[PDB]
Amino acid sequence: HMFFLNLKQINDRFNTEFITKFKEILESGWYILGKQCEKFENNFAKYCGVKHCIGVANGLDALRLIIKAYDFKENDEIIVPANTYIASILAITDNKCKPILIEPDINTYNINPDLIEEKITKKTKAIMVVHLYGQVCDMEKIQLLANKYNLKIIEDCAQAHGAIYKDKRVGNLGDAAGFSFYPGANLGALGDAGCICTNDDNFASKIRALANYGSHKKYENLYTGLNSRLDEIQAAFLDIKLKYLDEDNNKRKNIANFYLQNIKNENIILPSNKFDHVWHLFVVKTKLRDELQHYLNNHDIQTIIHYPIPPHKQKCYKDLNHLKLPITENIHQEVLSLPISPTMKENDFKKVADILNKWKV
Amino acid sequence: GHMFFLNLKQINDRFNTEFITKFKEILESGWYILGKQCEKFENNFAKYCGVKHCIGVANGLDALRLIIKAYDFKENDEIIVPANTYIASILAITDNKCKPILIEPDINTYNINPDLIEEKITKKTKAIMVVHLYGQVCDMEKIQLLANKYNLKIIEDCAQAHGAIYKDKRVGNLGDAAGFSFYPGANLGALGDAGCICTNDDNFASKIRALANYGSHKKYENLYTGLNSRLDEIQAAFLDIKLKYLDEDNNKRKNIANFYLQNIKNENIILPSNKFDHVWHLFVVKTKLRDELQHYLNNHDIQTIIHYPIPPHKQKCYKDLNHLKLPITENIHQEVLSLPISPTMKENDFKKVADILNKWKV
Ligand SMILES: Cc1ncc(COP(=O)(O)O)c(/C=N/[C@H]2[C@@H](O)[C@@H](C)O[C@H](OP(=O)(O)OP(=O)(O)OC[C@H]3O[C@@H](n4cc(C)c(=O)[nH]c4=O)C[C@@H]3O)[C@@H]2O)c1O
Ligand SMILES: Cc1ncc(COP(=O)(O)O)c(/C=N/[C@H]2[C@@H](O)[C@@H](C)O[C@H](OP(=O)(O)OP(=O)(O)OC[C@H]3O[C@@H](n4cc(C)c(=O)[nH]c4=O)C[C@@H]3O)[C@@H]2O)c1O
Ligand SMILES: [Cl-]
Ligand code: NA
Repeated sequence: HMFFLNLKQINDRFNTEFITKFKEILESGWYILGKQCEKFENNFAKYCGVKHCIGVANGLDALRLIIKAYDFKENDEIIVPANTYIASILAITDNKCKPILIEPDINTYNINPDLIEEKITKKTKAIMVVHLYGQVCDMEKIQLLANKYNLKIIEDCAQAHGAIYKDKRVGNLGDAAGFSFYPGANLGALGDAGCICTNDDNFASKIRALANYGSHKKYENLYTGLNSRLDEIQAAFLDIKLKYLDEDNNKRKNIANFYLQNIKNENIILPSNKFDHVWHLFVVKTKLRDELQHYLNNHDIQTIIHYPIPPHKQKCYKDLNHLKLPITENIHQEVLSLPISPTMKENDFKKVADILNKWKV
Repeated sequence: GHMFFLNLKQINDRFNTEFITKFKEILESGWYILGKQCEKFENNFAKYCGVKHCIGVANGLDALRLIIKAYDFKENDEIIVPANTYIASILAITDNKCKPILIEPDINTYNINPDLIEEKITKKTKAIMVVHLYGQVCDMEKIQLLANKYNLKIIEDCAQAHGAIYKDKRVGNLGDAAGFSFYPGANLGALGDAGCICTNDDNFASKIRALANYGSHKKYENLYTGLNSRLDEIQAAFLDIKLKYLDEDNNKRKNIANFYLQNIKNENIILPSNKFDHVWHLFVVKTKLRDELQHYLNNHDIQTIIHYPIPPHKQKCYKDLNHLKLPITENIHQEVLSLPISPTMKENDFKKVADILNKWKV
């Protein structure tokens, strides 16, 4: 079977250095908040063009912490795309803020900036942008609304490592940014991992303390914090792979281009890349989505849906189930992700295209 | 020749070849989260604690936070807890919008004084969190009775007390649910952050598994508003390797602690004589001249750490508790200092600690 995402193929490239670094860490006797974390932070901050990177435990923790650090009041509002992955929302509700869900543009799969302002109220305190599937969101009007209404901009960068907008990288487009380095991310760890990026010295220092039980200095707790740290081992593996991240994204770009140039099937709506797209996911759209996934599985092609139930329709968010979000709803009914990975072989991506072209429904 | 407080390199060096072997196994698998290593570790740790269910999670604070979250308590519900525990025990309560009710310890065990608990029970009380502090199991008998009398949950914080035994059961199996840290300095320590939740209750275990996986029990679906709190395959594997030697290692710590208890004799030092089973995560001595003694031991090339010098109610993050009068707690925090102990600690190292203490005239 062709895997959706063959992480062994992706990581095998680095095994020798993974084992060297692991042995270096064993020799150091230091496994938490050490030289590897510092090195990776400094390199990832450089990569994103930001002053400060704080290694944390995962992408949801990254968001949760950013919101926490802003000390919003219970029920304050955070504008967010309605079609993002549920963890973007969980971060908001975990802080007892209210998610205000906005429809995406069908031609980007990202928040439609034109639909935000109408939803801003006295309680709105932040906009969470999500660079979904790999494509950076059009920030122009979002930044204008943030300045106009005194809103924080929070970036969810879990799916768009390295994507660029004008002169900047995702991670440097708002006030603070959360990354996942979950193993399937464009920069993936060998375990759970994440980070927070910002230019604000004071916010950075708060965040560090907050992710370390609320302790800035040994023995002392300035805040009621969490334990959300990036392990030395994972920092070291990330730093190894970071050197190849733009290359790996360019290998995705190549595959996505092959798909775009070769899949010709009237039942399939292909993704476009209006702005920079690092192609974490290659998302097609069809009225016969389940049929297509079954067909592809018959042809030994593994696929995953991102995503078939939207946050507002989840059982955990019963109070949202009534919201009318037909664009988001229709997307969740229609999308399927095609295998794409930096290391994916030409014969595999050729086969995917050929089998999709043969789909006659 | 500086004696390190806890020489983890020396603790872990015994397992290096095994660690590397398993790491390469995991690379071969291409599975790094929620895999075979986690399942295997959980199964073994559950057997070790004598419980039905072990759920690996990201760290010990998360473990406690998830337990409390799983019980779905009302805002401002009360959780009885020792006043002298590590702050993380409290953070787990307040993060869940519950109210901690701080109970003085017994001066001679450093654990919650069970005889002070009932007077603080109210209609809002939902649970007692017991903490097995420093490695000493709490005297659970009265605590379990009380919990039954008032229909309260017992939550164990087992971060410092891996493998200790109260009568016929292990820590982990002494309440309704138990949180463990496997922070690297723990008696069973990982090589990064790690924890677990132990319980006998099937529904509680499944609910915890979902709550630690975004709230998701089934791919694509979220039953609860959860969090991401998982035990990496690599840390599970490392923990499984060391779990085979944990009872041996704990008994080695007992040997060294009993050396200290029997060989240190100084009128300025109160030794931690144990009233119940103790696995000696920390060996805590107590003196009126604590800062003086730490400087004395540093001068003699012996590194110590304090557990702890500021109690939770006096921290800046808990300004609304700073007023509470907890004199036993406050006194302990002024007077405690931890001595180096470990299962690999060299004879000449512990003998030097004892001798240098015996020489201290203050
Ligand atoms: C009762 C109770 N409940 C819940 C919790 C929360 O559990 P966690 O969320 O898993 O931390 C704790 C945690 N309790 C721990 C932790 O929260 C920890 C960070 O702080 C204290 O422990 P301590 O002050 O001894 O920790 P440390 O960082 O100084 O490490 C101990 C020694 O080991 C050495 N070392 C350490 C590291 C990390 C290394 O890589 N290499 C190395 O050689 C350095 C030190 O000499 C607490 O007692 C607790 O005690
Ligand atoms: C927009 C946004 N914001 C915040 C977050 C929260 O970030 P975290 O808290 O770090 O997860 C996410 C996470 N987003 C991710 C994650 O939450 C993740 C668990 O679930 C989805 O991703 P997906 O359905 O693709 O994940 P998956 O587990 O199926 O793995 C992808 C593939 O990789 C293969 N695999 C996976 C693993 C773990 C392995 O060891 N070996 C292996 O071969 C199996 C699959 O074929 C989400 O899109 C997000 O998309
Ligand atoms: Cl067919
Ligand atoms: Na972790």
